[PDB]
Amino acid sequence: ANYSTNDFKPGLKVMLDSNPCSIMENEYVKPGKGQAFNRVKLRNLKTGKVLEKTFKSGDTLEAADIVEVEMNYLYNDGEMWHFMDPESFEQIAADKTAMGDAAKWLKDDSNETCTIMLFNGVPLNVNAPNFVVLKVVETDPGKPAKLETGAVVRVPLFVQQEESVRVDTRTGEYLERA
Ligand SMILES: [Cl-]
Repeated sequence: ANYSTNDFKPGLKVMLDSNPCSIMENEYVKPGKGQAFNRVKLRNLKTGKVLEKTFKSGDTLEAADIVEVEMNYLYNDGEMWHFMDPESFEQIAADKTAMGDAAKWLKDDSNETCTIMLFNGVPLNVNAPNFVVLKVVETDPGKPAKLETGAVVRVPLFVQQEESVRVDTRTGEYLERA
């Protein structure tokens, strides 16, 4: 940190063209003859895009200050989502962009444990738990259903308002009755 091609490993957090990246794939190439080099697959952490780059040995990459933390959700005010560390009791706030898709899965007062990716101490991405239990607020007698967070999902015809369902947040899909 600085890192050289020798350091490259899967999941390594590096800066590339002024963007924090995570190394997905690293492959060693020993040419005959000549300097060995690395072909690396990188995920851009701000964009989610995947990059393919070749690094000659002797190439250098600055480390990116990327850390992932588990934190409990407290509340949001429509613009900032607030989390507390259950051991440290330090608080951090994430904005709408950092929350992304996770905001629609977090119930008021749920206290869900979330995974927060921090870039230079600032939340960059947030992930909700894989599965959450949310109440159906709007649905008529599958069929569309509006959950209490405003998220919309398809539920079986038998589900009724004020009933609760378990949802897979990765796919945004109903899983089962709650
Ligand atoms: Cl369904």
